Amino acid sequence: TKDLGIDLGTANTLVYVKGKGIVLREPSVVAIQRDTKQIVAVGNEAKNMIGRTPGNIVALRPMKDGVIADYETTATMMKYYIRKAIKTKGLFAGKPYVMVCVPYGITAVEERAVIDATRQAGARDAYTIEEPFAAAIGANLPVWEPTGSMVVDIGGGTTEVAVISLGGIVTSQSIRIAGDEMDEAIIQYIRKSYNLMIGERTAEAIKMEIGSAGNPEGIGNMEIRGRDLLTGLPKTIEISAEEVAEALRDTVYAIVESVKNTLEKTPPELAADIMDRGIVLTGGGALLRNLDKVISQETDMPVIVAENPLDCVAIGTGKALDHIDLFK
Ligand SMILES: Nc1ncnc2c1ncn2[C@@H]1O[C@H](COP(=O)(O)OP(=O)(O)OP(=O)(O)O)[C@@H](O)[C@H]1O
Repeated sequence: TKDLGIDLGTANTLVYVKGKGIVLREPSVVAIQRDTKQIVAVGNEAKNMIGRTPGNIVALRPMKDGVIADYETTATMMKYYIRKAIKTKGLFAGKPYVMVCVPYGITAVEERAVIDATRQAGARDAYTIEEPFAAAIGANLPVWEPTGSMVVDIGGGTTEVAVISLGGIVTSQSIRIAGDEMDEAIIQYIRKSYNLMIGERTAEAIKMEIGSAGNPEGIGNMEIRGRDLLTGLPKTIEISAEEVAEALRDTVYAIVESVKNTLEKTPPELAADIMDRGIVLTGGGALLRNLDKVISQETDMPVIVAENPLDCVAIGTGKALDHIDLFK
């Protein structure tokens, strides 16, 4: 019987097996029959279904923009990801134990729902770890010592800020402001400034290539193709990093404010530890050009992007399987 940690992200799902490490990296996507709502495929299998299936099948991210997925969706996705990860040719394989990463502050009712869905999906039993703690373990922070640590996980739908000390979360804030809203800010900006409509792929490409959080000087320029909203015809334009930084500015400073505010609620001595140690960013949204510089300047604090920021949460969920009792 294997032991799994699962990060069912708003954009990316990762499964970690004790002993092996991360074995699965697939988008958090479902293929749904538009009229019956039936989920017909998950993950990569959902991707393999679209364009190849007669019915009105649609690929959707159930947690886009940090929306909480309902019970049935959660249990259907979990069942796919659990089955795919423990796929070994053999016998005498018991139902796995599963650590599920969850948001900070989940109500006891919601937590029971996650556990129930995860057992329903095939787990012998399921446990939870709060995401900022998973993230801090995966970023090699000293979560068990008395010193203050700070982590900021920016994903697709959610940013989570947490000061950690002595094996617990001391102060924490979660906002639905992250990679999806950054993409939407770019789409809206081009829509108002150029009466042009671009899709999510293009907004993502724009954000990765010339997106930036602070001074955009020297980042350059991009040619992008979209649809003219007056004529309906494809149309190509030129956008500057200055424009993109301007489009992102309010999203960035919502994130910066969450960091500042959390620090301002934290016990002063844990803050001074953080000032010495530094803030660690995790999640794919931490890769936004110069976000680490901006947060450092607005807090007068060191800021480091953790190595492999897209895996920290999943690694931390995996290492929690070494001391399961501490999460029961
Ligand atoms: N180079 C980059 N610059 C900016 N954003 C990036 C970059 N690479 C990836 N991202 C963003 O990171 C996000 C995905 O990160 P991640 O997988 O950590 O999110 P998530 O699935 O919501 O995670 P979780 O729910 O576990 O916190 C996407 O919004 C993506 O656009």
